[PDB]
Amino acid sequence: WELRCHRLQDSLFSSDSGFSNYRGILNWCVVMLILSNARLFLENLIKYGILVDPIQVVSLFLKDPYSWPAPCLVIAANVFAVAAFQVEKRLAVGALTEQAGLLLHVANLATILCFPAAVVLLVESITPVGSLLALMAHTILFLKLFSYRDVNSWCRRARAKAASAAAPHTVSYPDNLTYRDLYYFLFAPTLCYELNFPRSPRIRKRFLLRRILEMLFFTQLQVGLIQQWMVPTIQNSMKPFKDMDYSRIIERLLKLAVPNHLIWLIFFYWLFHSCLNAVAELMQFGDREFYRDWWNSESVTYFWQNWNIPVHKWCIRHFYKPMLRRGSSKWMARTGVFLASAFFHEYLVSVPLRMFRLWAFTGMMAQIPLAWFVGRFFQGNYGNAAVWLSLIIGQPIAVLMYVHDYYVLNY
Amino acid sequence: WELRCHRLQDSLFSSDSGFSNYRGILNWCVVMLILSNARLFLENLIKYGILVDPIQVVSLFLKDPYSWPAPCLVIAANVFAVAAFQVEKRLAVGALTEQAGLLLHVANLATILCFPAAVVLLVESITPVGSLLALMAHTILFLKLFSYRDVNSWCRRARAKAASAAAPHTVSYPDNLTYRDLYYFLFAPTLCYELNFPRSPRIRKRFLLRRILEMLFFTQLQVGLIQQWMVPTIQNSMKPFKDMDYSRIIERLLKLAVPNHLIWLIFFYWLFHSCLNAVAELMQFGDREFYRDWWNSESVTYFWQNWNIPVHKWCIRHFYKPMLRRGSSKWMARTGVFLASAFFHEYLVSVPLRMFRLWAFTGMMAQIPLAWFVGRFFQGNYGNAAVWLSLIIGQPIAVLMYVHDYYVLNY
Ligand SMILES: CCCCCCCC/C=C/CCCCCCCC(=O)SCCNC(=O)CCNC(=O)[C@H](O)C(C)(C)COP(=O)(O)OP(=O)(O)OC[C@H]1O[C@@H](n2cnc3c(N)ncnc32)[C@H](O)[C@@H]1OP(=O)(O)O
Ligand SMILES: CCCCCCCC/C=C\CCCCCCCC(=O)SCCNC(=O)CCNC(=O)[C@H](O)C(C)(C)COP(=O)(O)OP(=O)(O)OC[C@H]1O[C@@H](n2cnc3c(N)ncnc32)[C@H](O)[C@@H]1OP(=O)(O)O
Ligand SMILES: CCCCCCCC/C=C/CCCCCCCC(=O)O[C@H](COC(=O)CCCCCCCCCCCCCCC)COP(=O)(O)OCCN
Ligand SMILES: CCCCCCCC/C=C\CCCCCCCC(=O)O[C@H](COC(=O)CCCCCCCCCCCCCCC)COP(=O)(O)OCCN
Ligand SMILES: CCCCCCCC/C=C\CCCCCCCC(=O)O[C@H](COC(=O)CCCCCCCCCCCCCCC)COP(=O)(O)OCCN
Ligand SMILES: CCCCCCCC/C=C\CCCCCCCC(=O)O[C@H](COC(=O)CCCCCCCCCCCCCCC)COP(=O)(O)OCCN
Repeated sequence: WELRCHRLQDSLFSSDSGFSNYRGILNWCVVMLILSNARLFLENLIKYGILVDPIQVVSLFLKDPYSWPAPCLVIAANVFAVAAFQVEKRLAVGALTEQAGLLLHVANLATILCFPAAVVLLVESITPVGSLLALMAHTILFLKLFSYRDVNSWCRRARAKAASAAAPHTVSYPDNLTYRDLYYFLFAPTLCYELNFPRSPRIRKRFLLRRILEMLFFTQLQVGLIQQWMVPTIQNSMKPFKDMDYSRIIERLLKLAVPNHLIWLIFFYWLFHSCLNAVAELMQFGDREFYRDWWNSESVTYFWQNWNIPVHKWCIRHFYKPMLRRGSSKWMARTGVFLASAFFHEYLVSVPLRMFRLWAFTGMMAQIPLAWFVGRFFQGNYGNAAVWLSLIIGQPIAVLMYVHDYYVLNY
Repeated sequence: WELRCHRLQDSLFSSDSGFSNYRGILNWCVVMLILSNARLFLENLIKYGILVDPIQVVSLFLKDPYSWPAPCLVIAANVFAVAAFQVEKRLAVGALTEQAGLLLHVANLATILCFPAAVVLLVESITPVGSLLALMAHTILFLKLFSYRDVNSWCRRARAKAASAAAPHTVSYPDNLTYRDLYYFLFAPTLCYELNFPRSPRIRKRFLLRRILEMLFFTQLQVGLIQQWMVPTIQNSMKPFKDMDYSRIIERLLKLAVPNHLIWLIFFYWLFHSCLNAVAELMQFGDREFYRDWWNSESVTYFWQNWNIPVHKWCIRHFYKPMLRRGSSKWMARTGVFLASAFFHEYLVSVPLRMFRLWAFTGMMAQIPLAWFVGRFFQGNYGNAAVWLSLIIGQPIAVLMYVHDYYVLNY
């Protein structure tokens, strides 16, 4: 008799094998990055490890509040973060009938956006990477206060209706309107409010240390990137894109499309994993699903929903499902989310740098002519390559243009 | 009522999430390699696409057989590949009682190894990368003829015993001793013989073309590697390792440990996937399991069994299980496989370069002091980093030493 030892199978790397267990290409990345930067990092963590006075700068800011206006705006955000809580406590019981409460919420939410978009423009002494750290706070606060309105209104209407008729600290409606949990919400790494968030058992000092080291390593890595690889390429030709021709633009962009993409990947891993896990660890949060696998995204429409899960499940719950419930024309809703995304794009990248060329708008617009294209022609492990190319020459380029035209006009 | 939207989960990159679906970090590798070399490759495929006369070189070899001794040896291998088949056909029916047949097989298998190990040493006009392409053929032929002996002997004893008492072309014992299937075995990408191999339906011109392009791209890539990154680093200090001190050796090795590892990874993907899939495609083979996931190998003992599956399932069937069945002391068998692996190492890397420093033997020996260490201390996504480090500063270094000491002594 014969019992065969050769089955009929496929190589693990092959397209039609369906293996998908490459956790270890990832550790190769980590090991190589560490072997290549684990002396420059140990030297920079010394030369900047005692020469940053992390306690004297707060006293120098206390020495003058009107200088350094960026932390001034960040602390000023509490005015809105408290006015909204005050509206909630007002209509929590008997005051401020839903009409007035809703109009007050709309006014407060509008001023959260319109106040820094005015301060950072008029006030001159503000820095671009310091203006961004006020706008990326006054949009997160706006997105959080939107849902803080919505969840409470929904639960309050539910209690109003239940007025027409537990032990495991599951906080009911009115008992969640304390300052402590509002603040815990604001710092929590999520944009969708919810009574009695999940919690994690402990703090896990090890995990927090590893995440802090990831942040301190990746910021140093991409500073190395910006200084060595991308500033020389720019100042070899300090001609700003605002006047160059659509033929020289591309010639000069191909020399930056790769380093740009690399610093964007490093931004993602530094921000959406390491920083948000440090936050969600200190304040025991436990959810920690900030991104799905956007990398193996066979089509771009699937990539748009899996990086930055917080924003996407905020959309799908407070912008999409509400405006399909009491509405229709779902394509109009997809358009609405595209327009809101374009507004926040052109508000976060164009306001701090005071440019309004509306390049990022063309970048967001040219995604649909690319989305339908990739979803129509490519499939599988070539649709994934189409998405990976779109992430190189697509949207991040439309921010590289702004930062290039700014660095050129000033150095 | 409240139905929560925040579960209690972990980030996909985190150690304790168990995601393992990173097919798309891999396509990122492919896309980046292609964007970075997809002009140099299109230029080199032209400058060498018509200036290689792929039909005149066979006529120049026919013009003189004693010059170019490497293809002479490769074609001479058929003497043994036919003597073994003749022994099989002899004792297939009535001649050559098992004693004589076994002794003839032992003699032929010994001369397969001892003949080129003598020709390439004495004959002077032979080149190192041309001597390697005769030794890596006379060991594959030896390993194949071993199992060609064993399978046939086992089936023949089975027929002898069945003498003490179908339709789907399942070839029985004696009808598999034709020249056609012996040759099909020799070129088949496997080292373990088996009557009626699996088969694939068609040839799939697309797949064959993609594999050929992978070969032509990766060889060009690693020639770029050897020329740009590693030859300058060597000829900045042309002092051969044979006399340098154990303190300067390491100082000079750290400048090559990464490029070496990169060309070894490229060797793996060029050889164990692309070339073997091209072969297994032309001759419709269908098995195509030439490697398991050796990358996510949490311990080195698991890496030793999952790269190069052909050799491992040859060991486990013709060297390991036979010598545990009629034997014992399994640790002695693990030692035996280590010793055979060391012999083929020091036979394939040391004979073509005529060096016998027995460095690769220390490299193979220092794996067990490393194997037990990694398996004892590290676990999980840090054991995988231990394995990835062992693959950088471990065995491949012990071949880089040979090739360095050879390139230095000659250029
Ligand atoms: C001008 C300049 C110069 C020009 C250029 C010139 C160039 C010239 C130079 C050019 C360079 C050339 C350089 C060449 C370099 C390469 C040469 C090499 O080094 S080739 C190395 C090949 N190495 C191997 O193939 C691996 C060795 N073999 C293996 O790994 C085997 O698979 C082996 C024998 C080790 C198998 O062992 P186990 O890994 O299975 O371990 P166990 O403990 O023995 O397993 C046996 C039993 O253990 C149990 N077991 C094992 N793991 C278990 C588990 N996880 N759970 C439960 N039971 C388990 C099972 O019951 C298993 O059973 P059951 O064998 O079926 O009877
Ligand atoms: C030297 C000076 C330097 C100084 C520095 C300078 C500083 C400045 C520089 C730089 C700073 C950086 C500034 C710029 C940064 C970048 C800015 C941005 O880009 S802003 C981010 C954009 N983020 C988004 O836009 C998220 C996008 N989110 C989404 O798109 C959504 O998730 C959305 C609405 C698309 C979700 O929808 P869907 O993808 O599911 O679409 P649908 O079809 O509506 O899904 C709904 C229903 O569809 C069905 N459906 C969909 N897919 C299905 C399937 N596969 N099978 C079956 N049914 C399916 C299901 O039934 C689903 O239902 P059900 O409502 O969820 O319960
Ligand atoms: C006009 C230029 C044409 C391309 C010339 C350069 C590339 C030549 C060959 C390179 C080696 C790779 C061959 C094609 C891919 C084979 C593997 C493959 O399918 O990769 C797939 C992923 O890779 C791709 O899809 C890559 C496709 C090409 C992407 C880029 C094409 C447009 C840009 C090319 C020129 C760029 C110039 C840039 C100048 C600044 C999936 O991988 P797998 O799991 O290994 O699949 C095995 C088969 N099921
Ligand atoms: C030789 C001249 C040097 C000039 C100075 C520059 C030196 C530094 C150059 C390049 C370093 C940055 C290149 C990689 C950028 C991507 C970083 C990255 O891995 O982003 C990842 C985020 O992106 C993704 O997950 C999706 C895409 C991943 C693609 C693979 C990224 C790693 C590539 C490594 C390249 C090889 C080493 C380079 C240095 C020798 C985070 O992964 P991780 O940290 O490896 O894994 C976490 C495990 N807990
Ligand atoms: C003899 C001189 C010794 C000098 C000191 C040792 C070298 C220090 C080097 C780097 C320290 C800073 C590393 C920053 C990035 C750390 C990332 C990290 O811890 O990743 C962890 C994973 O780590 C790894 O995969 C490997 C980490 C160890 C790599 C090997 C380091 C020691 C060996 C090389 C040291 C010498 C390098 C320079 C040689 C010229 C967490 O992984 P995950 O998959 O993202 O998540 C699971 C748990 N969340
Ligand atoms: C910007 C210049 C290119 C940098 C690209 C990033 C660094 C290299 C990228 C990825 C390396 C990932 C290593 C994972 C090792 C896993 C084991 C293994 O055998 O991996 C396979 C083999 O990996 C490799 O062949 C990659 C090894 C590193 C090659 C590095 C070459 C650097 C060349 C730089 C050229 C720059 C421009 C020069 C202009 C003169 C994965 O291969 P694949 O082609 O993705 O096959 C899939 C086909 N569907």
